[PDB]
Amino acid sequence: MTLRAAVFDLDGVLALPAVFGVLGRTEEALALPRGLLNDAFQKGGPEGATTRLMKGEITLSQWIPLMEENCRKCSETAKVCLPKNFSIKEIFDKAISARKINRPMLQAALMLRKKGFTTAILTNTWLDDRAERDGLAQLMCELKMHFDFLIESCQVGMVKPEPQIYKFLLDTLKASPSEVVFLDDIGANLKPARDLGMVTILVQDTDTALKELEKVTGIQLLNTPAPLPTSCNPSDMSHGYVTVKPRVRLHFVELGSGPAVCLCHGFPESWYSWRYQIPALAQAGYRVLAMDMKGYGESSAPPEIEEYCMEVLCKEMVTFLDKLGLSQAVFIGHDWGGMLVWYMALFYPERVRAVASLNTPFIPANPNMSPLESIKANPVFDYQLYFQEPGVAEAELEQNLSRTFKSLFRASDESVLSMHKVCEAGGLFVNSPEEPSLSRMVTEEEIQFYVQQFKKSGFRGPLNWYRNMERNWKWACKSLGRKILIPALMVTAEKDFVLVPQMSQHMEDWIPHLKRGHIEDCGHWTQMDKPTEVNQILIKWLDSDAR
Amino acid sequence: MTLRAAVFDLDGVLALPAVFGVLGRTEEALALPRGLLNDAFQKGGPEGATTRLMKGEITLSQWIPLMEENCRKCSETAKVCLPKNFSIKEIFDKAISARKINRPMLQAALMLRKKGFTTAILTNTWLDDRAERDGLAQLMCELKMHFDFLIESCQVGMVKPEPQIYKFLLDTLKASPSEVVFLDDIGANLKPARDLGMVTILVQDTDTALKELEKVTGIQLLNTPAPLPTSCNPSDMSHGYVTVKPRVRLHFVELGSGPAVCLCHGFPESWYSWRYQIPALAQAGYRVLAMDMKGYGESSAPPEIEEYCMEVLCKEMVTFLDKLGLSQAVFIGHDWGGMLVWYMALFYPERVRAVASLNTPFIPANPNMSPLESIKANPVFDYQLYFQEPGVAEAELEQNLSRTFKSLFRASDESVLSMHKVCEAGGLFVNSPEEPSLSRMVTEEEIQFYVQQFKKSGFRGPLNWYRNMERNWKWACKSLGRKILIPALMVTAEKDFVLVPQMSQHMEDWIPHLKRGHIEDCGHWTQMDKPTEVNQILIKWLDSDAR
Ligand SMILES: CCC(=O)N1CCC(NC(=O)Nc2ccc(OC(F)(F)F)cc2)CC1
Ligand SMILES: CCC(=O)N1CCC(NC(=O)Nc2ccc(OC(F)(F)F)cc2)CC1
Ligand SMILES: [Mg+2]
Ligand SMILES: [Mg+2]
Repeated sequence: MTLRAAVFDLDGVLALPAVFGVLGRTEEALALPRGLLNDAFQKGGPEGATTRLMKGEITLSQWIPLMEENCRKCSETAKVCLPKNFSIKEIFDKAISARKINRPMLQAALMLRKKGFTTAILTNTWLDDRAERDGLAQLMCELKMHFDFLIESCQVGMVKPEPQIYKFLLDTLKASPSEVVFLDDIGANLKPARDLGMVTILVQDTDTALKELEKVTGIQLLNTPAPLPTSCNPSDMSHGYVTVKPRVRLHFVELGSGPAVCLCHGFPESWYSWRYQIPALAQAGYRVLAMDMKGYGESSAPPEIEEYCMEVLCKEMVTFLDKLGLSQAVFIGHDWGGMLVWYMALFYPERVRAVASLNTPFIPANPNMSPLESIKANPVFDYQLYFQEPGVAEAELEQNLSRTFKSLFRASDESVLSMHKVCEAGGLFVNSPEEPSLSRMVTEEEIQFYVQQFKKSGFRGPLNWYRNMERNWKWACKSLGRKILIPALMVTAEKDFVLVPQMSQHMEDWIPHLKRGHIEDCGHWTQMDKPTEVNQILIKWLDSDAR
Repeated sequence: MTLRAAVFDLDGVLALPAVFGVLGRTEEALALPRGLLNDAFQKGGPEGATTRLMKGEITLSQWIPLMEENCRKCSETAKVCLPKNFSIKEIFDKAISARKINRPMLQAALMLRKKGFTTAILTNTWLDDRAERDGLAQLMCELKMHFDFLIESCQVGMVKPEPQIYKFLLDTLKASPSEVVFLDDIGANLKPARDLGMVTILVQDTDTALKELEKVTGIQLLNTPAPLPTSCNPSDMSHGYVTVKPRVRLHFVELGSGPAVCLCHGFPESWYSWRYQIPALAQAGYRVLAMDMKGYGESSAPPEIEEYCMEVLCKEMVTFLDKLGLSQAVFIGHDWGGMLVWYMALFYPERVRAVASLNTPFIPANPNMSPLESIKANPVFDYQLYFQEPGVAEAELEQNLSRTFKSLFRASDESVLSMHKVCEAGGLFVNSPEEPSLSRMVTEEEIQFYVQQFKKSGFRGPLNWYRNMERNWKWACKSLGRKILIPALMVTAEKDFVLVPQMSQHMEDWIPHLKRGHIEDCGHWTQMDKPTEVNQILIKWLDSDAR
């Protein structure tokens, strides 16, 4: 009163259904004396097998037989048989995976952390060495990244409801009994909290629990809006660096395990533009590698225009796989990244497990008509022309990097950048403000992140991507006999007024088994505009087509 | 005359059995008119489906039906039926995977490169988009890393035996017809080489081919000794960096895909100490992550002694997985790394898919007797005592880093470092030479690599590993109730006179399903002493126990 810390039980609070509640169904299922299992589990109390397990004295595999023993003699003093195929191991395997994250609680945890609460899990638990231990390990990873602390009984050598562990909790939280909330499904584990003077909640059904927590903290926790996906903190990410050419080195951030997925951002962005997708796809069972594309961030940024034609760009990505020892990867790209991704499927399909683009359609080059012509053809591409002259587009873009991104990164219903008559107007920003408002799509902090990156090498490199029209076209014409017959998803964005969804309308001709996806009310900056639906669409497709 | 370049055909030279020789067996198998298939394949010559495919005009999946068509009309003008279940796709899938690397040829390539030949593959081949394309992709990766150039018909848009492609070959090799050798299974593809004035070899059986090559180059290629495994070039590796604590960042090198395998080196080494294992395990189907352990290389090296007790070391590696999104990894370690690896299995088994140590046994702490005592107990551990006093062991080790490694890294039958009476002698090197000879185990270059790394942070950090005896013991005693019941391999080295194989003799008591492995004539520096047998033993065990 008032609080600034929130502590969560695992079994039956952050994870449901609890293992003790499978313990119980088992009895009913097999017509066992009510509580037989539980008798054998709690057996010996503080000096028995189960407690030793929770303190890390012995392992779960070690405990299994001691439990089965106790079940014998619990069922001896009760005078009853034991079923043909009785396995404490099978019962506990089922229970342990049956248990999933309790989403609303986790969200509640997130909320409170977001408003500056120190969050911690206090959980009686064991050193798991069963052959199927990896599942609980996954669970525990997913959770722990969202908390300041994961205090586990077997790691600390103390157990709930033993006071020592609470003194240790307070100790770890650098906070006082009256500044802390502790929720648990077990009254016994609450009484101690109380005696130090802690706010406590007996977590029965989750919704009432949240009601108490809501009240006593004064923050809306129930019924609050759909929260964004998890976003990366750059300094907590694995940063990878692969040189692919004497003086070109590509950097990327990597997270997760399973089939390699290579994310490729558009102009003028950064691996950070995939912050919402990195955790989600990792969590869905993949190994995300989010690029700094050539010209950006910590990836190299050589001046020469040719060093950014699609061909050299693509060979380089091949090399990238080569040097990481990856025979393939599923390639997902957006804006410029999309185009490349398609051209990877067209030229190196043996290396592409699957291809995917957000917004960017696949258009075949017109062998007759040039591309400078084809671009002047549609007025909404005028900005492309303005970018041709080395040095002009950079001067403007670099002059106030904050202004620039603040001006670029806006939701469909927010715009400040018309894209037509830019050459004539004489600037991308000729008639946009010096200090633009902050979009709904990005915290001030997220903008500053991009500003830092772009101080490294400016816009020369990025703008060169637009400066190989004639070359890319010539190269592209080599592929005019081919089709894309590998798994490909196309993902159009209703309100992207430059990569318009109609531009993809014939893509099936060259990509006949193409699968589509589409986002209402979503602008050009797909990833940060609609991160949830992007994750849903992509994860879905990955699972269906990348296995 | 004399040559300095060697060019290899793929199908039927670097890879056997050739696809054309499965083409043939098929005919016999199904009682087809001799050459029916081949007629339909070569059909249309330079203007037919097959050539278009080799030039990259169309894809393999695109070609499949045109081929089946030609087979129809080849078998129409021949007046014959076609089998119930006729599939050009099935025949070519079988053939394409049936084909493996022809080892002796590849070795021959390696040799010649090792003596300063420019090596290249010139191969008629296709853009592979079949659903089972990944296999050929793997093959092609394995090969290409060992060559200066992989010139592929469909990538270049030219084909063997068209002169253009040879002009392009010479062009790419920056060399002249008379400085080049070209081997092929097809006479037609040789005649052109000849006309420019190239040395050529009709590759029939591999051994005669090598005989001609041997002669005309003047280097022994047949019958030469067992060549070492592939070693890493550090600048061609993916370098990863993960901060795990405010001012500690761990670096590692990463290669391959599949189940994560985390390599952990000993004192005083580097991820480079696994150079022979990195490629091999990657090639065997794994994702190697070779560490710079805390205190070494590009990993951080904080001064405090406590920052290197096993516990903080282990939590850090847990964090390491956490931040890379890996729920588990198989941990393999050597020397000090081994010990840690065991203590990871003991404390965090949910995170260890499997454990493995080279030389380092698992010994449980003696709860009664201290560890400083236990160490003075055996004379061959005297060096450990000498390392206790901060600053003394460093001064010696850092004074001439070349001398130091040159003195440390020696095969069993080479030694210059006795390890007993070091305190009394007053130095590790008190009676070893200023300029030691180069071991058989390491090129001058490989030594300099270590010297560079150790200029970063000296030996303070590394020596601290030896300086937490009392702490590690106290921690270790918490685990005295446990056993290791997860897959564990122990790998003893006959002639390691400090981590002696007998020291492991009771390990089965605490690790009951423990699997062993053993290396004759192999010293302390296992990895570089016996890299082949190490790869064989570890890959074997990984495949049996890490799946
Ligand atoms: C067929 C069209 C195609 O594949 N293209 C590749 C990707 C496409 N991308 C862009 O132009 N992106 C973009 C356009 C404008 C923009 O804002 C600003 F920079 F202000 F012009 C930011 C990004 C350029 C054309
Ligand atoms: C139970 C023994 C054990 O687990 N230990 C962990 C690993 C072991 N390692 C070493 O002492 N390695 C080693 C010893 C000596 C050495 O050469 C030199 F540094 F000169 F002394 C280089 C390396 C130290 C003791
Ligand atoms: Mg609970
Ligand atoms: Mg051939």
